[PDB]
Parts: sequence; C-alpha cells; structure tokens
Amino acid sequence: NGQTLPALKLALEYIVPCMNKHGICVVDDFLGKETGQQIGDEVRALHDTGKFTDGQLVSQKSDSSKDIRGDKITWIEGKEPGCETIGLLMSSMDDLIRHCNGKLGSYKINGRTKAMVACYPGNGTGYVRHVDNPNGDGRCVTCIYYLNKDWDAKVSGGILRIFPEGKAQFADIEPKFDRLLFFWSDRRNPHEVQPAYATRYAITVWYFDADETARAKVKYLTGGVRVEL
Amino acid sequence: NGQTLPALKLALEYIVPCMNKHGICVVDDFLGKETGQQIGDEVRALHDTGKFTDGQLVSQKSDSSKDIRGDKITWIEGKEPGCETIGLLMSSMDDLIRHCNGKLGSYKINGRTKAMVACYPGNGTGYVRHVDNPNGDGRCVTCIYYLNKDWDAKVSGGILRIFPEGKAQFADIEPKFDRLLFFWSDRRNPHEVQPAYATRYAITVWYFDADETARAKVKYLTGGVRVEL
Amino acid sequence: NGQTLPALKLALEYIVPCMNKHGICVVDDFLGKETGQQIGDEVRALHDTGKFTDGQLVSQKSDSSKDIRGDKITWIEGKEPGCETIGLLMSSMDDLIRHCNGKLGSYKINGRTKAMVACYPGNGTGYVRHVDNPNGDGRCVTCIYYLNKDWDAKVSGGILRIFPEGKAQFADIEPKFDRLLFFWSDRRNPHEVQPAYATRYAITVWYFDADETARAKVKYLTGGVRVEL
Ligand SMILES: O=C(O)CNC(=O)c1nc(Cl)c2ccccc2c1O
Ligand SMILES: O=C(O)CNC(=O)c1nc(Cl)c2ccccc2c1O
Ligand SMILES: O=C(O)CNC(=O)c1nc(Cl)c2ccccc2c1O
Ligand SMILES: [Mn+2]
Ligand SMILES: [Mn+2]
Ligand SMILES: [Mn+2]
Repeated sequence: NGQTLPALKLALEYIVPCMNKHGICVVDDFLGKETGQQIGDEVRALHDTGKFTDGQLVSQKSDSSKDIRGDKITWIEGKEPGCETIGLLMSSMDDLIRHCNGKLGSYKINGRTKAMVACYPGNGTGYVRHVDNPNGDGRCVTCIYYLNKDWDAKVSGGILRIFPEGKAQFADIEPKFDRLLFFWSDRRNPHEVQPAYATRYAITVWYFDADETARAKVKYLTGGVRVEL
Repeated sequence: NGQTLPALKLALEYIVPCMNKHGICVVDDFLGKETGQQIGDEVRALHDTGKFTDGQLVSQKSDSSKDIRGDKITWIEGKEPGCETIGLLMSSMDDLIRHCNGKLGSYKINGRTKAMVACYPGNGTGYVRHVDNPNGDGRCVTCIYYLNKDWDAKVSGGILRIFPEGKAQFADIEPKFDRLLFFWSDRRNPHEVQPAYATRYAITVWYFDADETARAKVKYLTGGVRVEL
Repeated sequence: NGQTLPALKLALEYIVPCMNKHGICVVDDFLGKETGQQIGDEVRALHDTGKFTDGQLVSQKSDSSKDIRGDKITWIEGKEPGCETIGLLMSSMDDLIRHCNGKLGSYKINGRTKAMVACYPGNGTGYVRHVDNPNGDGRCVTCIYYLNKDWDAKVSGGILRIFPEGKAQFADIEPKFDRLLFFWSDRRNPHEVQPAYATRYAITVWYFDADETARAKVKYLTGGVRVEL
C-alpha cells in the first residue's frame, strides 16, 4: 500500500516497480476524502435511482421469488449527468496509466473500457474464483477503485483474495475507501471476492494492450473489421 | 396451447403461469388469419426475390455442385419496404413481453434481437439438437412465430422437439400457421427441428435479460465497452 | 503458380479450378513490378513511422526488457493517406473474388475484412500451426499478398507451410514479391509460418460467406443484431 491528484511520482516510484515485481499494486488515499466522498455519493445515487442491474443470478430454483442474486452492475461512460466525478476518477486513472506507458511489462496501452460500477448487495454473495482475461481479449491491466468507508472485513467480509501464480500464498485486499488497486488481468492473477455481508461498492476499468487487442479483432470477429464488398 | 391483437389477459393468465411452471408456452391464433396471411405473403416475397441466404451447409463433398444445404435465413429489422407486417408482429411480440416484465422468472427483459426469418427448404434437412444460449450471452426467452398453413407433420415432418431438462419426455410442437411459441433459451430447453419435407417458415426473436447482458459485455468484448484513451 | 491488372481469365481458367481441386492457389506477378514496389514502399513507410504494433508476445519472462515479440500488425482500410496503393490492391482482390462468385465451392461471398498488414521482424519468430477459422465465424477464403523482393528462404526462412487435410504432404509457399495466395480458411488448411530471419511483409484479407456469416451473428452476439425494446 503506497500513498497518494498529483501522481507522476507515484507512477514512477511505486506503481511501475511494484507491478513489474509483484503484479499487484495497492495505492491508498488516491483521490482524498472530499473527492472520494463525492464519488461515493454519485454511486449511491445511481443505486438508489435504479440504474444498476438486479444482480448476478446465483441460485435459480423452481420458484423464482426465492432466486438469489449477487453483484449488481452498471456501465458508466463518465459524461452522464450525475456521473461527473466518476468521470474525474476515470481521467485520473487514465493520466496515471499514460505516465506508466512503456514501463508496465512490455505492454503498450492504447484503450480502456467504460467504467464498470459494481455493488455487492450485502446478502452473503461474493464472486467465484476467476481470471479476468483468460483467452487473450486484449485486457492487460485491471484497475479497481473502492468506495467503502470504515469497512471492517471482520464483520462485513468482502475481501478480494488474489492467488498469484507460482507462489503458495494469498494476497488479501480489503475494499477500503479511496483505495486504488492494479493487477495484471491475465492468468497470473486468479482472484475471488469473498462473501460480502454489507453493501460493497467498487469501480473497475480495464486497460487494453495494443498488440493483443489488434490480433483479438480476428478471434472476436464482429461487424469490427468485417466490411462490405 | 392457449388461444388468442389484445393480449394482456393472455400474458397474465396464460403465458406467465405456463412459463414459470413448464418453461415452454404455445399460443395458437396469435394474430388472426388476415394478418397472419399478410406476414406469410411478406416472407414468401423475401424468399422469391432472393433475400434469404443459400442455407446452412449440411454436407460438403469433393464436388460442390452436390453440396447439401439446409435452413436459409434473413435478418429483418421490421422497418424495411415490404416488411411492415413483420414489423407489426415484432411490435406485438414486444408488447406481450412488456406486459410480462418482472413476472418471467426473475428476469428483467431490456432488449431483443432483430427478427430471424428461417426457411427450411423441404429437402429433408432439419436442425440438430442444440441449446440456443448455452454460454450466457444474455438471451433468456426464445419467441418463434410460425407461418405454415395446413401443415401436416405426418407427411411434411418439421416438428420442433424440445427435451425439457430433468423430465423423461419430449415436447413436440408442430410449426402451425399463426402459432406463437415461447421457451427459455438456456440449457433448460435443448431442442431440434426434425427433418422437413416441405417448405417451412418461421420467425424468431430472442429477448435479453438486463443483468446477464450487462455482464456478457465483459466476456463478448468488442469495440462494445472498449474505448479510446 | 499461375501467372498474371486484367484477371477474369485468371479467375475463370486458373483460380476457380485450382481452388475447387486443391483448396490452395498461388498467382505470381499479380500486380506487376511498378505497382508491387509502390505497395512495398507504402508498407515500409507504415513500419518506419510506427503504425504497426510491437509484435505478438512470444516469450514473457520475469524481466520484461527481455520479452520476445514476433509478428507485428496494422489494420488498413485502404482509404488512409499513404495507403492508396494498398487500397488499389484490395480493389484488385475484390474484383477477382467477384468474378469467382458462385464458383468457389458453394459459397456466396458478400463481405471481407479490412486488410491485415503483417511484419515478421526477422528475429527468428514465426507463427504456430493454426486454422484461420476453426469455429464458423464466416470466413471462407484467406487471400495473402506478399511483398518481399528477392526472398531466399534458404537463408531467410519464413516459408508458409500448409498441411492440407487428408493428404500426407506439405505445401510450402515462399513469401515472394508480388505473389497472391488463396486458400480455404477452415480446417481443411492448417498452416504455420516457419521462423523468419529477415523482415517479412504480407497483406491478408479474409472473405466472408453469406450464409455462414448470417448465422454466426447468433453465436458471436454483439450490440450486432441486439437492439433496444
Ligand atoms: O470487486 C472486487 O474486489 C473484485 N471484483 C472482480 O474481480 C470482479 N470481476 C469481474 Cl470479471 C466481474 C464481472 C462482472 C461483475 C462484477 C465483477 C467483479 O466484481
Ligand atoms: O424453427 C423451429 O421450430 C426451431 N428452430 C430453431 O430452434 C433454430 N435455432 C437456431 Cl439457434 C437457428 C439458428 C440459425 C438458423 C436457424 C435456427 C433455427 O431454426
Ligand atoms: O504470412 C503468412 O504466410 C501466413 N500467415 C498467417 O497464416 C497468419 N495467420 C494469422 Cl490467423 C495471423 C493473425 C495475426 C497476425 C498474423 C497472422 C498471420 O501471419
Ligand atoms: Mn475480476
Ligand atoms: Mn434453436
Ligand atoms: Mn493464418
């Protein structure tokens, strides 16, 4: 956990060396309290005004009134009314990555996703062990920003547990307010979200490597590079 | 087989309870004869003016003049010249689904496909056993409208056979004129089209669940949620 | 290796019979020297001005300064400044295919990709054995144009080796200047690029079959045939 808006020093003296050594980097106090609170207010307002999905279907029985649903999501561009501070976070994330370019592995980052805002509703659901990009879709770095004030995992659960490749250990990350996490999106970092027993919010952006994305366009072929005659 | 343009009673008293109990619902006389005949005329005109593909490649030998092809398709938005009544069918299907919303399982339907018009040419080809959505691409309900007047499966074949999960039985559906079929698109309903020995037309729309579709955008990643820096 | 801008005779007397018999067709002197040299100049200028990716990641060790990268690519529409002659090549390829239509197997070609320009940097990397379209994504014909003057595979490597299905033999194709290659994109033609020890350029376009592409839209579902309610 390194310590932070100014961040070139953070990128060059902490994020780049940490990513190249461990593949997992945690920055605490990324935006500061005023800004982090504004983002949390925007995300709660999206939740309270019904902009999230109903949640991943976790258990489906004969009676659909008992169906259990987990993580809820919404995709945010950063330009929508009421999402301007999420947009500021995304710009901040983008400036950090730009300052790392050419220094994160041998990747050359040239694109990203929209922001994926996730809400674990606090009903004991988590997210199963997975790899974000197991099949070469172009995503090289996962970046998550957490929004949960005074989170106490001893009673609320919700820890991100990463299983770094080749090492016999876990890396456990609490989803703390104003924490920014980076990790390699491929099979080097399988991970899971342990059951959350309180409402838990996070915002994820994935960053794309230019070479991997260019050749993915053949595999994930759409109309895309398909055109008329 | 329930019985039908007015249809809120049909949705609430038949379609919703049948889908939640059996996963497979058949509505006969959905649009009535005048309208059903107009749709059939539009589809035959698309066929006769060459708008369908040449058909699924079924057998490919050394000599391509003998290649066997099966089902032919065309994708219809519903706004094209000469497709206005298909467009009316799609609007009718959409109004029905809207009246079911929140009541079909725990799904929240927020999108659909264009209409897939299919023609089995009558040369003994059918469609192999499959699941429509086996990998979580967002499609929750399959809706098929049939256009075949006086169909007699005893001589023309072409029955849809569904293999509902967990039950040791078949559900056999004849592709009858003005019949509308609903079934869950996932692995609950593997199905096949038995060999058709007469020209057989159907129109399919798939309906998307909001949560499943939102998270599919990560799996089926395109430029999509991918954007520039 | 048949012999060539005029080419209807080439399509009808050589390409069509060769593709239907062998699945692999080589045309030498396709555009002639003046035009081929102009294309090579355009491709080298894209390389020299940094328009290619950094190359397929081949070896990734703990230290990313030693990472080995292979083939570099760029996607070209044919209308960009400085790509007009690539655009002429693409138009030439498209006119040839149009003159074959209905005669290549039972396919009906109705679309293509943008041009994929590839550069093997000459560092001993090649491309592993693969099939271009193994899963039914609509691509029926692969068309490659080579740009390498006085290529000598005895010292530079870089041969395309195809492993035609059912036959116990290789088909070895040198990546010669102004050579145009056609082959079926599916599992009939697994192939590899043997290690290249000099800079090696090629331009690939894939051609889509109408039926296979229409039904791929269901499998590779995007927002695509997905639309709002
Ligand atoms: O929230 C966290 O600490 C870690 N979360 C994830 O790893 C995560 N990963 C994916 Cl791929 C999805 C994908 C969809 C919805 C939520 C996700 C999620 O929370
Ligand atoms: O027509 C029928 O009763 C049932 N047909 C299908 O189940 C069906 N399913 C798919 Cl996924 C396709 C897909 C492509 C073309 C035709 C299809 C078809 O008829
Ligand atoms: O260059 C050649 O002779 C043959 N090359 C290929 O077969 C080839 N195939 C694919 Cl699918 C890719 C795909 C991405 C980049 C380069 C490729 C390549 O050179
Ligand atoms: Mn993840
Ligand atoms: Mn089906
Ligand atoms: Mn290839």
